Amino acid sequence: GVDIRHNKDRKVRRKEPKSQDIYLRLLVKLYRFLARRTNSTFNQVVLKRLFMSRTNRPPLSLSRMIRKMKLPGRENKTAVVVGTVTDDVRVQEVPKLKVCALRVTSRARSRILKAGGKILTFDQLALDSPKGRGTVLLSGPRKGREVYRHFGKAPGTPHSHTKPYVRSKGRKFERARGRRASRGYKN
Amino acid sequence: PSRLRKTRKLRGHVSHGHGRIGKHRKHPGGRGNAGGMHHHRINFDKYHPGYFGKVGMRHYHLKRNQSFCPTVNLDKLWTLVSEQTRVNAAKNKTGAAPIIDVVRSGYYKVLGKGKLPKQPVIVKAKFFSRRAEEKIKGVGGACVLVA
Amino acid sequence: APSRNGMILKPHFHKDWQRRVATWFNQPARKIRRRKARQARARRIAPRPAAG
Amino acid sequence: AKSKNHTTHNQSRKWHRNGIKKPRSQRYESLKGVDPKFLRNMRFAKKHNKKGLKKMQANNAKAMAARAEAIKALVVSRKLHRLAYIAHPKLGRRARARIARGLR
Amino acid sequence: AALRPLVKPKIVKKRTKKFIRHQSDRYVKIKRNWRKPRGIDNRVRRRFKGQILMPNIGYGSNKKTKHMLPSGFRKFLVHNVKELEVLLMCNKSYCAEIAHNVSSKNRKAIVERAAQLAIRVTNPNARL
RNA sequence: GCCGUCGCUGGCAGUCGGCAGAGCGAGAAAGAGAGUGGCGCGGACGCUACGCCGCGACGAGUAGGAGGGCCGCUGCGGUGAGCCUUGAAGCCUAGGGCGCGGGCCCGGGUGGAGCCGCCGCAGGUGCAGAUCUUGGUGGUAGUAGCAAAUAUUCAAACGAG
RNA sequence: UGGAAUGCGAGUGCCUAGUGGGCCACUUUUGGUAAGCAGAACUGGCGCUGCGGGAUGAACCGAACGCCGGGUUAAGGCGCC
Ligand SMILES: [Mg+2]
Ligand SMILES: [Mg+2]
Ligand SMILES: [Mg+2]
Ligand SMILES: [Mg+2]
Ligand SMILES: [Mg+2]
Ligand SMILES: [Mg+2]
Ligand SMILES: [Mg+2]
Ligand SMILES: [Mg+2]
Ligand SMILES: [Mg+2]
Ligand SMILES: [Mg+2]
Ligand SMILES: [Mg+2]
Ligand SMILES: [Mg+2]
Ligand SMILES: [Mg+2]
Ligand SMILES: [Mg+2]
Ligand SMILES: [Mg+2]
Ligand SMILES: [Mg+2]
Ligand SMILES: [Mg+2]
Ligand SMILES: [Mg+2]
Ligand SMILES: [Mg+2]
Ligand SMILES: [Mg+2]
Ligand SMILES: [Mg+2]
Ligand SMILES: [Mg+2]
Ligand SMILES: [Mg+2]
Ligand SMILES: [Mg+2]
Ligand SMILES: [Mg+2]
Ligand SMILES: [Mg+2]
Repeated sequence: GVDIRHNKDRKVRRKEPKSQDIYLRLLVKLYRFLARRTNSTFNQVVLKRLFMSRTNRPPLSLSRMIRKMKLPGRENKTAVVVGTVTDDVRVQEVPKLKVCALRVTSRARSRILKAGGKILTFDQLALDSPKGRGTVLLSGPRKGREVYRHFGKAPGTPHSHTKPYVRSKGRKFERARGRRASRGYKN
Repeated sequence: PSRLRKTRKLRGHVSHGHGRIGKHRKHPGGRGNAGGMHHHRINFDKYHPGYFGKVGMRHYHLKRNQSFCPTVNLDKLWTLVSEQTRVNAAKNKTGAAPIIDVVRSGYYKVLGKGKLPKQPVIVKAKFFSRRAEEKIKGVGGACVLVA
Repeated sequence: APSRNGMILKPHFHKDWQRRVATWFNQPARKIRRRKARQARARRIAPRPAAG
Repeated sequence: AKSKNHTTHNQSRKWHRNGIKKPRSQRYESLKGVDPKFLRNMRFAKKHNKKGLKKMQANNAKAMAARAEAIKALVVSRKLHRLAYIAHPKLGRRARARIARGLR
Repeated sequence: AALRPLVKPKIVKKRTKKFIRHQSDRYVKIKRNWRKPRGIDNRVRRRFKGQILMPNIGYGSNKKTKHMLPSGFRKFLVHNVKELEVLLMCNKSYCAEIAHNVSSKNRKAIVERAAQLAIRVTNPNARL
């Protein structure tokens, strides 16, 4: 007998996409090869994000892509997101962008192209940037989901700003006892 | 579908996933929200603060149409008109400002979140926030109150 | 019994609700019946406007 | 009937399954709970930091010039050692050629 | 004089007896089909010495000789002549078994064609 | 030695062939680099990439969780130019086998009219128990027993008795 | 000169079942004449666990378990069984 624990032997991590999409799996075949046969860590990161689930691939808005592609030294670099590029109506002017994405919404496509930009697919990124050179890999906000408002210390604990689960919002819905000192206590 | 669910995997396993000791009994703890001020108090206090008690005034015969007031922030203001409306106004030299009628778009109050483009505009609305009025005035616009 | 975090729910199923379940399997049949009566009414009152 | 009352038996075994972890440490600790009067001034100190921005630029550039100026003005066995040298893929590259030339 | 396979390695079986179910010798209502004993006190489940044995992945067969017939081939059920021709290019590793519900008339053709293609048939002499 | 699990988030798209040139496992970064001046017609296998291959460690399990089932049952959409009176289902079998197993294949017999594989869909889908339901059958067992109220016998007849 | 040794990849988040009768031993220890009694601390067990030894045995001693061949052992043994 060997003195060892086995509860952590199996690592919980995706080796492939749960999706049965045949176009996504053709891109995984592509980047499985590039990640294996090139020393480029960029390929490994993209291969990993192709396995990732829907909530681990948040959409990247147009306004946020412009901000991150406007930092100094990022001129003529292709912005890359393994996800969806959504349009942002709060933007007034779109610059000339070169972007690679899994999906670009219909209105984001017109605005990027109308500014003189180029929209790639990941099979076109490989031919243009086999090792990922001259790229800017970008991610959407992962905690930008309604669930993360409900996580943390339970709402009924001191200095807990977690959001409760209420069927309705209003004066009659979880506001008397425990939420104001006038009714029992507050914390 | 039933073929993908636990029951098919729990065939032959005596207790069916509920244990040999505690068993699956009918209603231990009570039905529904029983015990909220009692044997279930920690769960309610921990996760539903405010649940018990009363706060604030009653209102009989509430009519939610009377308080109808959709709001729009300034950062979405120019989406209510066409794209050519903004560019034509931006490039024109006479200085004419376009009229944006938020009530026609279905909004009543205008709110101040956001920054406007450097472009005069005339905004019609039932209500304005203080900061919305100043931001509209900072670009050379004018606020118009409708009823 | 409540279990960890969740919503407090009050389903209104404390009466004999199964004695008063209204299904909608006759919905296509109603749509055909109402349509067949609009047409038969339009023919009857023609050339007066079918809408009314 | 009567039952057992209390025990901590088996409890340290449970606590150590996922380890008794020490509290997490971050380089910046929150200012919660510090003296309100002290904190009020620390916010006033931070608020007006930009007043002396130009002086810092002047002093920093002055210091850099002086710092650069001074710097610019300022600036086992013989057999086993020989063999370890020859076996070195780079250093012994020419020593190895001499043996090969000698051998032929 | 029968067709021979490309190789005939020794077939090693870890176990040749069947795993008979617990207490299935004592009752007729208990069939010998294996059922994993799950009673609390069950001494077979606890692997007491001298008791009925339990199947576990350790008894698994060598992958190289798994599903291999004693002749060295591997069977493949066929229902007609057309299904038989899939074994044209693997006639040295896979033999043909004709399904039970193929009439005596059709067995003659499947057996006749298999001989032409050098495919071995496990049950060629049936329904004559 | 073999089986599986886990790890290396390991290797393989280079099957780059006569429009040829076979290598990149080796102690120690980065090119089997490119140029400018001083006869035969030949060469195994592979790669369902959800595939295939290598190396190392590991393997107890109630309650309980999860995965994988080319495990099994009934029906529905597709498909198998599927099977079948030259014999379906079902059933039986000291016949031959396969799989760790759930199970399955084939042979022989009986049977007499329908049935199955594969990709998907669906579920009233898997029994040893519940003093479980209904039906059937045992040992007990040719056993307990055919004992309350006094009682029968002779001859003949019919009749197979 | 990543400022003791040694070993080891870590951090983090959601959802979550069963459990919430325990019992035993070395040592410490309360009540009790004591109890295979009742009640605590520490660690380890049995419970959930087979296997060699203690003839037999939940807990003792050795040792923890995929299916095998060879070798060698532990605790225990070597008149015969
Ligand atoms: Mg082991
Ligand atoms: Mg384990
Ligand atoms: Mg685990
Ligand atoms: Mg279990
Ligand atoms: Mg359960
Ligand atoms: Mg039970
Ligand atoms: Mg319970
Ligand atoms: Mg209990
Ligand atoms: Mg229940
Ligand atoms: Mg519960
Ligand atoms: Mg207790
Ligand atoms: Mg037990
Ligand atoms: Mg195990
Ligand atoms: Mg028999
Ligand atoms: Mg008939
Ligand atoms: Mg049904
Ligand atoms: Mg049954
Ligand atoms: Mg039964
Ligand atoms: Mg008698
Ligand atoms: Mg005690
Ligand atoms: Mg128990
Ligand atoms: Mg344990
Ligand atoms: Mg043990
Ligand atoms: Mg003894
Ligand atoms: Mg041995
Ligand atoms: Mg002895």
